[PDB]
Formats: sequence, C-alpha cells, structure tokens
Amino acid sequence: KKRWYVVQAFSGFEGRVATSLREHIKLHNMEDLFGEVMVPTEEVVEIRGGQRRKSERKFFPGYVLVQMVMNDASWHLVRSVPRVMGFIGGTSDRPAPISDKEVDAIMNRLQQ
Amino acid sequence: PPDLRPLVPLDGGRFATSDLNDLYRRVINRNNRLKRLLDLAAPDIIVR
Amino acid sequence: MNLTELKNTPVSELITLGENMGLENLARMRKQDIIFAILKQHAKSGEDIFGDGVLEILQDGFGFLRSADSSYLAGPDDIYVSPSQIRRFNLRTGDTISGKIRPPKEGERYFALLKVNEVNFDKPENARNKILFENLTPLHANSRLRMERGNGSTEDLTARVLDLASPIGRGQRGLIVAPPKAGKTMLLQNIAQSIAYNHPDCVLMVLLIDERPEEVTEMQRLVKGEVVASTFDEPASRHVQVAEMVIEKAKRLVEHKKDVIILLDSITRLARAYNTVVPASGKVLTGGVDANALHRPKRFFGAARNVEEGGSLTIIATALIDTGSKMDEVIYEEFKGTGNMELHLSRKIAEKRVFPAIDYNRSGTRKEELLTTQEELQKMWILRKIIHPMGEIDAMEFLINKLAMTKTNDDFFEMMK
Amino acid sequence: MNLTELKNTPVSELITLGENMGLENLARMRKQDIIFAILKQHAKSGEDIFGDGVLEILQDGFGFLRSADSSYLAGPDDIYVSPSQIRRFNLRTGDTISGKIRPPKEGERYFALLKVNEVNFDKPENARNKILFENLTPLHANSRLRMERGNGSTEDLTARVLDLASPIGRGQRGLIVAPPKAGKTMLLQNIAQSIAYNHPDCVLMVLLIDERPEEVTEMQRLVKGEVVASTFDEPASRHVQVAEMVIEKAKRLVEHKKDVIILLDSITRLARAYNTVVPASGKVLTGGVDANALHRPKRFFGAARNVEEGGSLTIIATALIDTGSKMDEVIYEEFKGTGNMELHLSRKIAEKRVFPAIDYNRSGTRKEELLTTQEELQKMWILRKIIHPMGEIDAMEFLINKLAMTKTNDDFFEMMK
DNA sequence: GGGCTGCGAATACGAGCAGCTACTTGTGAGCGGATA
DNA sequence: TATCCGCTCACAATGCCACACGCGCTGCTCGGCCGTTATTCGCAGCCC
RNA sequence: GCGUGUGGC
Ligand SMILES: Nc1ncnc2c1ncn2[C@@H]1O[C@H](COP(=O)(O)OP(=O)(O)O)[C@@H](O)[C@H]1O
Ligand code: BEF
Ligand SMILES: [Mg+2]
Repeated sequence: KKRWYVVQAFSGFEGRVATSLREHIKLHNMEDLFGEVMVPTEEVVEIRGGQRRKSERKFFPGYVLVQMVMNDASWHLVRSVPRVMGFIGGTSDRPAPISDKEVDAIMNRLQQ
Repeated sequence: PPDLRPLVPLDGGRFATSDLNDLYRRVINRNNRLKRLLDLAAPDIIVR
Repeated sequence: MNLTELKNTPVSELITLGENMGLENLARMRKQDIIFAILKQHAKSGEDIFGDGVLEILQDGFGFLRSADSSYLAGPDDIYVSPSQIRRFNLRTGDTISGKIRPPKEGERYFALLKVNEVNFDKPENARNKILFENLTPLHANSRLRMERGNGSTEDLTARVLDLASPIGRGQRGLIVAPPKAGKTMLLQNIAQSIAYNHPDCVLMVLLIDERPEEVTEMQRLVKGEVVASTFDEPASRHVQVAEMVIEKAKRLVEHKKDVIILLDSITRLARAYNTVVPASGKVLTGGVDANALHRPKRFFGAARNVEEGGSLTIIATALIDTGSKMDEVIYEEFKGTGNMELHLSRKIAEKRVFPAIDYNRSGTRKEELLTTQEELQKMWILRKIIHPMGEIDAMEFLINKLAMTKTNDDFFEMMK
Repeated sequence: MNLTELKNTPVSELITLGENMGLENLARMRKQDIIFAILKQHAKSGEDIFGDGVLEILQDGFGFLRSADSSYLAGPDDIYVSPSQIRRFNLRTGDTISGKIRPPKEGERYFALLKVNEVNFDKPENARNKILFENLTPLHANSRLRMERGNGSTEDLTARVLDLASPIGRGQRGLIVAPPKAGKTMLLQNIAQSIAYNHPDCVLMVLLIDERPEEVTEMQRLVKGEVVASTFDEPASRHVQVAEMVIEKAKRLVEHKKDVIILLDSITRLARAYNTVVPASGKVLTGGVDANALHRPKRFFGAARNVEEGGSLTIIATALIDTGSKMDEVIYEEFKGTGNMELHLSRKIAEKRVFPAIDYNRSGTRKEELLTTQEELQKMWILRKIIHPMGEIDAMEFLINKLAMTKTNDDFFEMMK
C-alpha cells in the first residue's frame, strides 16, 4: 500500500527539502514507488498590510513527509539526500506509518 | 533574571546575547509547537 | 440578541431596561458606551447573541465587524473575528457579515463572531463562489433609471430636467460641475427621493464628505437607506477610511450582483483628504496637489461600471469650482474626463433665484442612446436643438415654465408636438 | 499545453476541468489566478508545456513573457527567461516569443522558457538575422490603403469621406484634431472595421489610453485583433509602460517586414501620463507641461514610417482641444507638425448632429499624390475646389447627401462628371 | 523673591529557525559478561 | 546464580599577568490589536 | 560575555 510514512528534516529549509526530494524522485524515475512531499503545507493565512498585499501563504509545523512503501533500498535513497535530521517512527531503522484517521484529519486541515 | 543573563548592546547592529538565551528561545519555540500539535489532533509519532 | 435593535432605540429606553435587569444609572456614558454596557449586561445571562456589521480586515489578518453608528469606525462595539473564518468563508473588506456572536472574555475587548448567518444579504457558503470586482467586464448603461415621480409637484420638475438634460442609467458615472452656493443639496434631495420612489430595489447609499452635520441629520431622516457621512470635524484619515469601506461595500455588493448607487458631496473634499494623507512624492502641481495623490480618488470615482454578469455600480459625485484656489479647478480638470455623466450648474441662474439652476448645453450623458428609445431620443435631440440657440437664463426659465403645466415627461413630449 | 487556450475560455470551464483532474473549488481566485492554478495542476502531470507572450527585458538582463490578459503587465502567469536565451536568439522588448516551457519549481515564482518555437511569427533562428528599427531608411506612402467597404451602408460613407478628404497609406502618420464630444469613437469603429474588411493582411492594433472600460470591452469584441488598453483606473506609469511595449512590438514587427497600424485614443492623455512620470527638469511651459516631457510622446507618434526594405508602421492618434486648459492646446501645437496626416473635426457640425462631423479644408494628407493616380488625384483637387468656397455645415451636408446615393467612391467620381 | 522640581490635568509585517576527530594518560565508577 | 573480569564512560589538565582580534545571508515559519494609555504641558510646594 | 592567537613570571 502507498503508505504515508512520516519523517522530519532540517527546519526552516523544509520547502528546500520538499523540492530536493521531489527532484531526486523525478531524477531516478521512481514515481511507481514514491509519492508527494506534502505540498499542502501552505496555509494561505498572512499578515495583510495596507497598500502592500504581499502574502507568503506559509504556516505549518513543517515535518516534510513522503508517501512511500517501506523498502530498505528506498530508505537508503531517502537518507542519501541531505536534510535527513530525523527519520521518525518507533523502530530501529524501519518504522510504521499512521492510520487513515490522521490522513483524513490533515485532509480537513488542507480543506479548511 | 534579565539583568543577570548576559545581554549587552554591542557596538554596531549586533549585541552580545547570552548563549543560554538561544536555548531558552529554542525551548519556548518547541513548547509552542507542541501546544499547537496537540490542539490540532496531531498523530502520535509527530507529538512523540 | 441583535445589536442594531438596541442601537437604533433612544438612550432612555436603554437605561430603562438596564435598571430593569439590575444595572447602574445609565445616564452618564456615551450612547455607544450605553449600548456596549447594555449588551454585556444582557449577554451575562447566558443567551445566544447576534451581531451584524461591515467587515474591516486588519493588518495582522483578523477582522472587525464595524457598525453604522460612527460610520463604521474603531469602536468598542466592533466584533472581533479571527482570520480562520476570514479564510474559510473568504471574507474581505466591505462584506456585510451577520451571525451569532459571544461576549468578550476577561482580557478581551471585543465581541467574537462564532456563527455566520448572512454575508452581504446572501447565504455565507454562497459567498465562497463569487467573482472579484476587478474581474468582471464593464458595459454601458442599458436599463433606464427614470427618476421622474409622475406627480409633478413644484419640485418634481427638478428631476424632470435631468430626464430632459442628462438621462441616467445603471452603472453610469455621474458628477455635478457646480460652483458653491448653487443648490446641490436640494438636487441631491430630489434625486434621492426619486431613487427611493421610482426604483426602490437598488441600494440607495449616500456618502457625505466634509459637510455640515445638519445636512447629515437631514438626509439620514429623509431617505430610508444607509447614510454614511464624514463631517469636517473629523480628520482626512477618517474620510479616506470611509472611502475605502464604502467603495469596498459597493464592490462586494456588485460582486453579489446588485445595483448600488453612491452619492458624494464632495469629490473635491475627498480629493483634499487624499492629498492630506498621501506621502510626499516631490512633484506638486498648481493649487497644491501632488502628482500621485489623485490616483485613489480617480479609482473611487471610476469604480462605476455596468456589469455584464449582473448588477451595476453608479457614482454621483459633486465638484466645486469658482472657489478661489487653483486646486479645485485642476480637480475638475482631471475629473472632467473621468466621468460619463455631467450636471453642469450655473451660479448665474442661482443669482436670479430660478431653481433648478442647471446649464443645459454644457450638460449631457455619454452614450445616452442605450437608455432611451429611438423616437424618444429624437425628441431629446429636437429639444436640444430648441434650447441651444436660446440663451441661458431665458432658456432655463422657459423650460421650467413649460414643465409647470404637466407632470409626466412623456406628456410634456406629447404637448411638444 | 498552450496557455492562451486556457486563458480565453471562461472561468466556469476552468473550474470544471480543475475538479475533473482533482483540484479544489475554483470559484474563489482571480481569473488570472484560476488560470495559474489550472496551469500548475495540469503541469504536475509530467507533460510538455507551451507558452507565448511578448518579451519584457528586466533591468538585470533576464526577461519575462507577458500575456495579453492584463495588457502584458507584471503577473504570476509571466514566463521567466534567462539572459542566456536573450543573448543566443538576441531577443528584445516587443518580441512575441512562443515555445515550450516548464513549471516554476519550489522557490521559483514563474514559468521558465526551455524551447523557443516561434519569434514574432517567424522561425527563431531567423530572428538573429535582422536589421534594427532605428537603422532602416523611411519613405513616403506608396501602396494605397483603400478604407472603402463598397457596400455603402449608412456608416460606410463615414470611411468614404476619408478617401475624399484625407487619403491613407502604409507608413503614414495620422492623427485626429477634434474637440471633445465629436464622435471620434465611432470613426475609429468604422476605420477599424474597414481595416479588418479591406486589408485584413496588415496587423490591426488598437491602443486605448485613459478611456472608459465600456469602450474597451466594445472594441475588444468588435474587431478581430489585438486590443491593448489602459483605462483611467490605472496609473500613468502603466500607461507609459504600455507605450513602451506596444511601440516595441510594432518595431519588432516592422523589423520582421510587416505592415502594422496602431490606433490611439488619446495622444493627449498619453502626453499627460508622460508628463506625470518624467522627473522635474525645472522648465515648465504654459498648461503645466515640462520642457523635456514631450520627447517620448513625440518619439512614440513619429515612429511611423514607410520601410524601404519591407513592411510599414502607421500611427493614427487622437488629440483633444477646446478642453479649457492650456495644456492640450500646446499638445496639439507641438504635435501639429509632427504628423503627416490630419483628420480635422468640427464640433460645430456635431452640434447639428450631421455625422460625420469632419472639417474638409483644414484636413488633408501630406504627399498624397503617391497614393492616388493622376486623374484620380485631379478628381480630388476638383472636389476640393468645389468644397472650398462653400461653407462648413452646408458643404459637409452636401457631401453626405451626394454620397447617400452611391456606395463606391469611384462611382461617385463617375457621377461627378 | 525666584529658580528648581514634583504633581496632576488636557489630549491624540516583523520577529524567529534554520542551513550551507583518529600521538592524552591516569583515575575512578558503571555496565555487561564469562565460568564454577 | 555468585565472583570477579573485561568493555565503556565521566573527569582532571597550576595559578597568574600582558597585548591583539573576532561574533555570516536568505528562504521557510509563527504571532497576532485602537484616537482613553501614554505624552506633554500648566501649576504650585520647597530650597537657594 | 567568551573564544583564538602571541608573549612573560
Ligand atoms: N454614424 C452615426 N449614426 C448614428 N448616430 C451617431 C453616429 N455617429 C455618432 N452618433 C451619435 O453620436 C453619439 C456619439 O457618442 P460618442 O462616441 O461619445 O462621441 P465622441 O466619440 O465624438 O465623443 C452617439 O450617442 C450616437 O447617437
Ligand atoms: F469621446 Be468624447 F469626445 F469625450
Ligand atoms: Mg469618444
């Protein structure tokens, strides 16, 4: 199953982590094994100033996570890239994903 | 106490700030992030 | 309970129910403050509160529902709303939000909007599906807005001259070119009465900029519509704020496909206010006007357009000339091409006490053929050919003498045969 | 996929395919923003993207392909291009570039042009071999651009008066000397219809400067050509930017050996805008004009010339006089010698409702013998000798009465025997 | 008598988070850990 | 299951004195405020 | 406030 495995990267550069991981997956043409990097982490909320409506539209706890199937080689691919500060999940090196309730919760959060 | 922790206006745009103040700021930021996680019904692994 | 029901009533009744539910002596605070105290006292009984007002989004993202008491300013009776609802229901400045609210808790200063029930007289979930104002294609005026009452009293003819000199339609952009002391106030009186009588469906809005408070309390008790004003006793910042908020409410309303009309005295005073608030750019013109100061007044006036999808937005402003300073002259100069509808008034006739003192040939309507029929517009052309070779005062007095006999303008055309 | 195919369609269809490929509710963002979101959503499926637009080279060297949605302004739908291609294919401002593009990556804000396929309707490697606009030798108008339709309806004669008062040709420099409220809009309507009908090969371009949006949506739906406009609701900076970009596109097109025609209402408004953006030099003239402010409008108008190598560039602008301020008068003064083609209009005739209200003897064409034949130009001279001793209104009405019977101007000459 | 100073009345997006070694020896205790 | 035995980690490195310098930029991410609180001036007690 | 470099008892 295309599981929603969670991982934490270098904060602040989390968008840079998202694009680096996206480019790495698109280079190795492994789309049939991996998925997205949680682009919905874009809360359009902003500080709307007068006469200047520049809105970055970025507000989320971060935690760039990739939808992926558990494999050792794939783990080595996703750790070979930079910004692998923490590969969270209760395990030695092979974690478990989260149930679909939290997936529906984050889908609601994206809906808002 | 504030007057006790090193924070003195240095020459220029920079000011000498205690190294403990960085850890204090990081602790407060992590506590705020934790408070935000539990309020949003976050998964168990992220709050862990 | 609703706020406006407690805001429209006099203060004495507020004191009565205040001491009825066990409160202090309420003859000491402001009418706004008395309303606020009554609201908290009735709210501390554990009951569902309701509020309504125009939304003003702050710099930080959150919003405030202002009420029409102080022309929607910063007040204690404003309802604070979080950006979360402003993003869910996608609200902006000018959206009239109404729904269930709750009292401010200790450490809080303003009511909080909990449930939204109606957004700009529409269902709130319907407010998400909309097109923004700068996105629809304008048009010319198609549906004729006849301002003639038909009863033909001594002042009804005041509107007929309009239908005889400059026809008005939906989405038109009108302004009065008149010197001071001509009678602009009573012409606005007649036109507002005509809007309330003939076409009561369109939203009748009157904006007063830097005028006497007697005119404010006179218009607010004559027409049955939202009258927002800004007298001279307030700074220019408040005037441009009211400009922001009224143009935003009109924009949201026409986005809701509604016909709105905004009446303005004066556009020169609003231009003065905008000149007052604009930062210095270093290029001043004759009269004391800045180079980039008139952009916002030009926007505010030219917001008028006829909507293709539905609704219309009309602006009827007044300008001052023969005032003594170059400023108002250049105002009329760069505002003379911005509008497509003019009421030229002659002080020359006002000195002879011949009301209305309207200048016929200098006035007109741009693309007026789309509001009138063929033979009717031909009647207009023949009437223009009759009035043009004649003078000013003699032609105007002849026009009023010809209208004094009949009441309806079609009947006047019928006798004109 | 192509961008314009998704930009011309209404927004509702965009929402349909948006939720078809699994996107949000698209009834909330701007039409430009809805186009951008649809573009990213269709681009994230791994497919070859195509784009097209006019190039605007920035200060730093790189460029942006703007689209005709907002009259080619700064927008999120602009395609960023690196200076490397701008040097390889040697592109400049005004070059219409079209080719394969890719989506903006994270941290990037605009699409990137990867493959160029067509530069100004030509092969991109052919754009390297070209002569620059300031380098070719001008000429007089040789090929006659007959604006007569030949069907002779009640408005076709409107163009015939042109062929009877001021002949037009390729590379000519035309402007209308007309007071306000004369009917310039409908004469431009007729001339644009005549260009679309008689000579559909030349590029028909209409530039609107500080006019009503109803005229914009009317012209953009009447003629089948690129209509770029700049209403009064936008600052003067945008107006002079559109001047830059439209004159640059015309320059690139005539460098590509093409016949282009640019229609302008108004040149006085563009001069006002240029006056607005020019820094102060300390020498102001009568009317509020600067000493070195009219150089750029003079360039923009006099860019018209007939090309020896191939192509032509024609400018038909409109000027305002009898407005009340010295400014527009001096505008017509120093612009009266810059053009070689004049349409003098009489408000005197417009008051008598005799359309077209054209002044015959004050109008004319400079070096008009190179567009007409010998006996035909002699016919023109005899017609001028007939109209000259006569008055203004009587001569104009006699001209319209003589054209009401026949449709083709050669047939009119044939009955004139 | 007058300056010095306390006392009360009139009034009107920016901060923060974050990224792009391997010649030391000696002394002590703690935590596995093998074997009868 | 007890008895030491072997592997692993914390902790130490005078005391001072003198002089000098050295402490980065940009792309995500988070919180959130009124013109009735704080500024400024008129007036009078108290010391010189 | 420290670090680094250098020198001296
Ligand atoms: N060829 C024509 N046929 C009929 N009516 C015309 C014609 N030309 C002009 N008009 C009349 O003149 C008016 C033109 O208005 P407008 O375009 O604003 O004039 P201008 O462009 O000269 O300011 C219209 O109301 C129309 O009725
Ligand atoms: F178009 Be009109 F002459 F103002
Ligand atoms: Mg016109």
